[PDB]
Amino acid sequence: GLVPHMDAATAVELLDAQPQVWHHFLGYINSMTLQCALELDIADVIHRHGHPIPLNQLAAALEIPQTKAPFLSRLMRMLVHLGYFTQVITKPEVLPSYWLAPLSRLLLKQNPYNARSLTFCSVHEHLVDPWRQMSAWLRTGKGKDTPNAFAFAHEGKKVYEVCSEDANFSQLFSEGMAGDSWLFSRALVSKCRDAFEGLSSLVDVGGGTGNTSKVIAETFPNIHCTVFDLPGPKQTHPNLDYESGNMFTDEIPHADAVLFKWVLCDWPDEPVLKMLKQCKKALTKGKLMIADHVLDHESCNDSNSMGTSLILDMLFMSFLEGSLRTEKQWAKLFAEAGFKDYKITPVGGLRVLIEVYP
Amino acid sequence: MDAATAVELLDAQPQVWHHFLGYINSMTLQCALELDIADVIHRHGHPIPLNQLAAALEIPQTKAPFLSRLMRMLVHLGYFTQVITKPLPSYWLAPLSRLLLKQNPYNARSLTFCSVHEHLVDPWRQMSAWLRTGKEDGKDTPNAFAFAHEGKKVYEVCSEDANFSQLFSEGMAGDSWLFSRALVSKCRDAFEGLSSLVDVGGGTGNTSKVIAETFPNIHCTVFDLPHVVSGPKQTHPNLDYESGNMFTDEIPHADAVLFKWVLCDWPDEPVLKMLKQCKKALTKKGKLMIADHVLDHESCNDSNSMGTSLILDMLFMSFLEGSLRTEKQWAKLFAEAGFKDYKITPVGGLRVLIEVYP
Repeated sequence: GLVPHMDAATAVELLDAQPQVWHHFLGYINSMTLQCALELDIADVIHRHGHPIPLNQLAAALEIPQTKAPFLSRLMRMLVHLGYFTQVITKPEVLPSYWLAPLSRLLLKQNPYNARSLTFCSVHEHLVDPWRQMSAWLRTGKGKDTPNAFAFAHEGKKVYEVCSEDANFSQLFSEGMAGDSWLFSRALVSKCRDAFEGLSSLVDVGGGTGNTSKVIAETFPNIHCTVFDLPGPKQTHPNLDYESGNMFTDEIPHADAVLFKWVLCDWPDEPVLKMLKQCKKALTKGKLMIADHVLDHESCNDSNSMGTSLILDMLFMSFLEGSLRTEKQWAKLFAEAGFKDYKITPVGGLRVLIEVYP
Repeated sequence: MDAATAVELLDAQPQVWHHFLGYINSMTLQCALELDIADVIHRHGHPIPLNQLAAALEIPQTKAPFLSRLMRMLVHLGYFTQVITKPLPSYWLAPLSRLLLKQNPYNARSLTFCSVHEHLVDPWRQMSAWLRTGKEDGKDTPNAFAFAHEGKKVYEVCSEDANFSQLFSEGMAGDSWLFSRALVSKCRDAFEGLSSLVDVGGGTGNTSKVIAETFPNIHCTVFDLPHVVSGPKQTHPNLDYESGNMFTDEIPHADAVLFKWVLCDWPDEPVLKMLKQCKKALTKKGKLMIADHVLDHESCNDSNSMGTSLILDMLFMSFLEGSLRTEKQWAKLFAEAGFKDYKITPVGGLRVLIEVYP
């Protein structure tokens, strides 16, 4: 096309704003550099070394040729900035030596709460690729429509059907959820001890391999926990058992409390409401325990926290059928379901406990 | 693990989630551009209700709730505002959106599109493999991009894809429009006494046009590839274009040789060879002017700026053959090329002017 006033001050201001936009559109660079660090097992190799490891020895351990060591050095500098590792220079005039920073605890294979599997599935082609059809999906009205962009880009298949076809992919989700449950459950029983006092039974809906219920049963020895979920080895405890079922179409086991941990956020209001109504009928009195996001809660309303919450809302919009609800949205569902009262107790990790009374 | 430790780790987890979900920022911004949200709101001329916005975007009313959530994300990112009308959201523009508007010659649309293009994203899935590739077996390539493109560098891929190539060209031109205006203001003294300047890699002349107009004694010559300078470009009686390859062809003679955001694309060996040629030419005394990143300069030292610089360093590692050099790295090149002095003056947009004297 043919070649198309502004004072210097305006130009400089705009020039200085530009890197903010660059930072946004290059967001995937963070995803991919972290994924590399995991593929290369960097944190585990550094940890194994037992003390700071010089660049040349790190490259050798990672099977990176010395000719590529300068590129590894730059990758490490990025990862240091992200907060995973540290670097120092112990040789005078450059050879850096690398060690672990506290955030790397979440990367280590040896830790049952590591975020490796969740990272691999979150940056997987299956989850990233549908975004290239998001605008087209948003513009599709009611024959070629699908519940979400993911299905739009997967010949109409929801994530659950794709998981049934891709065992490796499926395994990443399962492992990622289990890892989060390991950590979240331990915070939950500490932060919300009062919510478990007086209970003799609890049903953990969508409880999978039982990481959440295991910790509940260990912490509160008088609570009989039942994991209720659809058909690796499950956690064992004398007060922990398992029942199979579909939470949407099958009757939920009876208990003093019904727990939904990071489950209701996956689904839209219509099936959630129907399910809550079933719970209300059943619990009449026990209570509903929802361990999930309250988007606008005071405990997670700082700018960084909100940023990550909204990123999750976008993620969920793309490949699930849910969202992060505000308190107002939660309260409306509870009222329409026939519940009378609720109480919110902060836990952490952008999430809270909601106790709901019928 | 005690409860305090579990809570601490749980509260650190969202930082990791935010890293691996970085691509969500890239994809939501790309959606905003594909849908032309900024331009549509701008044309509306005042804040626009959600339903009217959906219609203007050709999004069916049934999908308005999803648009609302996308807008909430984009408001958080800083592109739009939600204007409160009652104690149906209405949306307006925020200052950052100036960089998204098609009518602005400095908009970042083309740079966004090419940066998040599959050509640039996909090679990251082979970055670990490329880092582990040695020279021996003969499968090696200069970067991950070529590794993932059957050995082709970005320039060859551009030569094969005109639409893709145009994105890069437009992207660079947009930045030059803003950067040049800052440059001639913040570094006015650097242009004193010059009668000629060669703008090496000066593309369609946005930088040289501003120099030529601001400093009437300076005859400006843009030196770039033949195909780059055969089409529409900035014109001025004291501006002309010469074609050639800066590595293999003699750079035109001038009082100053300017490299604006060019040297960062290339590694030390060819850059040094070229700088030596410049030192010889400039003492046949002229000066070298490098408008580029000094990674550790105070003007880009803050955490946000450093984060963006390091992300650019990764981007450049993946699809170019360059890097963002520290002052130490620049000074070493200048010394080896035979230069005797330098001066660094900040400009903006993460970049500075380095004047280098023989």
